[PDB]
Amino acid sequence: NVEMAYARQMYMYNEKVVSGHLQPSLVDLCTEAAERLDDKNVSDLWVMVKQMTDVPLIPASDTLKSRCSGQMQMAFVRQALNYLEQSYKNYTLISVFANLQQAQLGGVPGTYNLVRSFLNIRLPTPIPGLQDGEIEGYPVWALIYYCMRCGDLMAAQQVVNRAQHQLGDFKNCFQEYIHNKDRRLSPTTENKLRLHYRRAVRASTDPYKRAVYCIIGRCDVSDNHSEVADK
Amino acid sequence: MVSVINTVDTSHEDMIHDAQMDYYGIRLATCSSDRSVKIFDVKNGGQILIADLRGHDGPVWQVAWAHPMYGNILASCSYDRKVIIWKEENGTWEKTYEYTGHDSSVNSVCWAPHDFGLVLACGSSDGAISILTFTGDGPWEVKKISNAHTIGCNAVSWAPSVIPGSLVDQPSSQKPNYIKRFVSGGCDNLVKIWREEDGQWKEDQKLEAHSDWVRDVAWAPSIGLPTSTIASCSQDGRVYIWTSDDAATNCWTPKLLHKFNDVVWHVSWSITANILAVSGGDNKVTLWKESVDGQWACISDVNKGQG
Amino acid sequence: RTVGTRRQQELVPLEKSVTHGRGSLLIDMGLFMGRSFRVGWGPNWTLVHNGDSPFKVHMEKLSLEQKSRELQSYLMPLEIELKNSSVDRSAQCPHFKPNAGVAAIHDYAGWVRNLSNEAGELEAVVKQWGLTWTLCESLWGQLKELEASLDEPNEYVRNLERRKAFSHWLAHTAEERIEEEVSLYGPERHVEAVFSFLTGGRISDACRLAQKSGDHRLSLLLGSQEMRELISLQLVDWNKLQVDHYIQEERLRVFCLLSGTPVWRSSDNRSINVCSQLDWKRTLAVHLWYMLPPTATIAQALRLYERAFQEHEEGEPYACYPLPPYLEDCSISLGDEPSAKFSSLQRDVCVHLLKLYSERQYDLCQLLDPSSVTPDPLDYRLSWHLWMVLQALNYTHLSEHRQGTLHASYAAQLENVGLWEWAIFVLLHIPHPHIREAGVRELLNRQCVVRESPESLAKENFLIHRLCVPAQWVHEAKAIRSRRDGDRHKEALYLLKGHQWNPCHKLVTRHLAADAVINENYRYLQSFLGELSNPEHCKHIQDWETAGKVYLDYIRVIDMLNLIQQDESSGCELEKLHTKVMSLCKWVELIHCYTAKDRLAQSEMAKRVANILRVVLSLQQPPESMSDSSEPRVPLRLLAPHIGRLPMPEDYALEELRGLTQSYLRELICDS
Repeated sequence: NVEMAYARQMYMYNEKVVSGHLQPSLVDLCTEAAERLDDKNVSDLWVMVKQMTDVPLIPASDTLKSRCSGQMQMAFVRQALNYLEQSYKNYTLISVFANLQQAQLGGVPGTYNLVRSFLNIRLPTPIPGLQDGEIEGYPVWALIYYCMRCGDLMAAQQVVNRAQHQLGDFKNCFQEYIHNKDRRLSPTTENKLRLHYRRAVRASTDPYKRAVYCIIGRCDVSDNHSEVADK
Repeated sequence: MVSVINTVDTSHEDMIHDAQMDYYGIRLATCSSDRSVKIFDVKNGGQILIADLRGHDGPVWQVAWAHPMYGNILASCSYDRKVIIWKEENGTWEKTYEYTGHDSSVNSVCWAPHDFGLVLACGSSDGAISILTFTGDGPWEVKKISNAHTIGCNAVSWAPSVIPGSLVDQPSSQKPNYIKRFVSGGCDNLVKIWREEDGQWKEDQKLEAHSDWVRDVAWAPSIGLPTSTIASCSQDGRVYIWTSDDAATNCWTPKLLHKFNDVVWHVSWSITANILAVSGGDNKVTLWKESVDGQWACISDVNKGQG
Repeated sequence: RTVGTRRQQELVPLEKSVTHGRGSLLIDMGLFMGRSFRVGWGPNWTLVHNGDSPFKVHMEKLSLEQKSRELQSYLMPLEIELKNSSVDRSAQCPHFKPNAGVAAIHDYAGWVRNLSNEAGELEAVVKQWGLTWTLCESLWGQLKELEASLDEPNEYVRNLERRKAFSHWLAHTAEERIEEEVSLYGPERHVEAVFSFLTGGRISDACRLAQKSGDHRLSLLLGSQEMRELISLQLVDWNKLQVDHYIQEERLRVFCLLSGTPVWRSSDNRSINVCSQLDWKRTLAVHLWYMLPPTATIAQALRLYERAFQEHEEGEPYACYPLPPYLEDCSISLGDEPSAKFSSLQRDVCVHLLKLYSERQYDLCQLLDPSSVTPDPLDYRLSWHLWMVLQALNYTHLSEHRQGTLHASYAAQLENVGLWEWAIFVLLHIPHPHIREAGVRELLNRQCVVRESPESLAKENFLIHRLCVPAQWVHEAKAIRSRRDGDRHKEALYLLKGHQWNPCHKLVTRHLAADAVINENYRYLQSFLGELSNPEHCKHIQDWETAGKVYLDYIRVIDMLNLIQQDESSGCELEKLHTKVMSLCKWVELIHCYTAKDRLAQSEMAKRVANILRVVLSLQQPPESMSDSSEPRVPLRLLAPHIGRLPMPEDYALEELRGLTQSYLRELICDS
């Protein structure tokens, strides 16, 4: 039944190609076939295929040169990050709606409040050794980390603006990171951030602080941050 | 909904916490805060108390009938930290075994499929699970799973007896090595699946979807489908249906059945129709059935007082 | 005194919030949670509940509250289905599979063409199923048509002949409600009763009706070409010139019906819709006759009709949505929200079947939802026989899980009423051998009966001689049925015609042998031990040697002794009786009566045997008429040795041993 569902999509695709019509996306036809099979793993697979294939198609004569281009490699990593961020935002949403009494979602929509309510589930007890204070009883670095993990850099910037007096120069680095299309610091700001990381942040007791600096500064690539990145 | 049948005056002095019919539906066991286990022989109408079993020092939480191939055996568990095995011989009910190996209230008892032997699972508020085995010769053997749940175990339910590869040709005389499994629900918000391997019980899976104490867990009986189904209910007012389509993948997917406005206390499967009975803190019993599109629909709402 | 206070036995009305903040304390929740009820339902729909002079718990039966009694009808259908059944025999779990995709459509259409003989009294309990099964006959009929082909089939003829058959079905679906309508539209209206006569043709009489008030226009017309296309061009032209600004009111709707346009935005800016006030079924028929050529295909008629209730970027949706024949009354008011609601609505079977004519991909998981036909999400009926016909007409895209569930639900229903072996026939089609095996054994162990009766023996002979079930398995179920409760009587008999190369022996020995010796019922014991004593069964019985020999021999010795003695007391059997008895001394020596009664019975038997042996020896070794009274000078050392190794209680057995010793001493004195 699965092979027949796809063979029908191949027929419909080829019929449109042969008739000289606008070539349908084979990804969309196969995603529509997968949604009819009621297999969640196959649906999640085609959502991933759709996200990773949404890249600027260059009519290159040579597929290898196109795929190995720095622009195309950067497009794939951007789509993989967007997929993982959306997946985690949906996981955060489902986890909060499954635990509404503990989560205390409140009445104000947005990723910032969703992450606060997720922290009531994931951090029910104060973890000793968190740094740079709390916003409304929630740890600053945990809020920044989970807003970034959900792909909502604007919700993370709201946290950074509220904690601006504790975070110092990090605010300016984080503002530069958000305004860059590639989520990149300038080589000067990045080297300043890496030097600050090695001197002070690497020895921090706060695992969320370490992870956020390692992400933005692209440093300590040997550390897996298993205290905050467990999956 | 169903036509009215007999009314049984149980002559009790408190709330019946739980009630179970025997295998042939000729007897009803009941247990209460009054520390008694009462047995009624309700055959062809005619309510009839046949035994008042006293042996617990606290409220009795759950009762479980054994398979009739071992005779008329009933288990009970209590706040007094004991599990009692009652047996009828020649119409007389006696305490044939007492297990006191838990440090806190024993909240749930469930007999294994009779293919496995005479095996009882017991879940306690000490966070442990005990498996009592009777071999026919000598005392009951005990396998205790210490720290099964971090705070306490509220419910235990056995998996159906499935022969691995029942569609594979085998000799006329042979022993079917059953995969013995059961599910437990605890105060750590986890539903946990257990497997016997080399005579030891191991945690096979953790199922994470409840946000508060799991109150009850029920493994659906095998209707000859490969899909294994578990129901769980919680203090968070949610009921989840957990499905696993392939016994080899061990992949369990949660589906939210419903979210009640109050606590859900018990979940129980119908033997023949895959109907879930759900008992809520709202004093209602709701019946649920899966439709052909895989949606779950409420097929009846039973209120206290419409009889 | 002798009066009483008066126990308030309410599970308290509704105090709550106090104890509730009290429990908000999370230090303890097991007492918080004693209050409610851990109650679940059980097998055969036995419902267990704890809800409401007295005040406590009620436990009220809850089987099926819908269609509880409805036997005769399924009896005819089910008989038909299994008579059309076929049988597979290669494994100990047999396998049913329908006869290859044929004749079921004519069995079902023939069956409802018998229920029509008494369907009059029933209201809306067959017409829905009649519509569905006659649609299935019109579409994938795919059956006899008075030789539809006497010689050879040409696909144009085959498809035109299906358009004749489906046109005769559509006319017959409309014919009742059209003679209701023709009784109401009183004299007269050529802009209404003329329209309804056309929505179900029968043009024969539509002409006699023009006689009175019908125009020439219609008596002349009562198959062309684009003649009607020039009627259309004429219309286009009045339009471009506003030539029809003043004209007959819905006479225009009737004229456009003769010329298929069939929704028209007039120069008044009126939307003259021909299709409104109809059902999707007549709306598609109007497309098949009047909007399209007299030669075309149905998948194209279906897809145009679906893109006619579906909207356009310039056009009002002009066909009615295909609702099930019930929900019609409550057409959801689509207040600025049509599509988002349509993406949740069932659509009656007939369109799912007209697709499966067309195509091979659309979802069998929608088409078999039983709230299409009715809406009680319980009984399927139609679903199971439709699944067998869909399996006959090929189609294998359905998941096994949904097969297992559909068979489990109809087997659970059958029981809900309380049924039997045709549920076994339905299960015998499941492709998984050990699940077919386990389900049939478990169902037998629920429902089989240890009172044997004409109803039990009818179901049992049907199971064995129709469904190919066995004799020993039912007896084993009866044995289980006794042990868990009773008895001592039927369990032994039902286990009998069931080998117990170990358990049988066990039980028999520890009970029936002691009582049959007390009552001396050797016969009833002689079957089970005779049948276990076969040279192939002796190889496999633990303790066989021991006990077999034991009891068999007791009985045998007695019998042989008596009979032979009388008879003529032949020597050779007497040699073999001596051989058996002399060995049996050294076997009664070893009885291991591990329990009480064991020893009880042991004693009993030793006693009786000894008595019998005495009496038998009486006339035994030859009364010596010729000798000085048969003096027993000869003494046997083996008998004395066997007595020493003989095991029994120190009282009576040793007293007997002492008497034997005294006899031996007397023999020694005689020898002296």
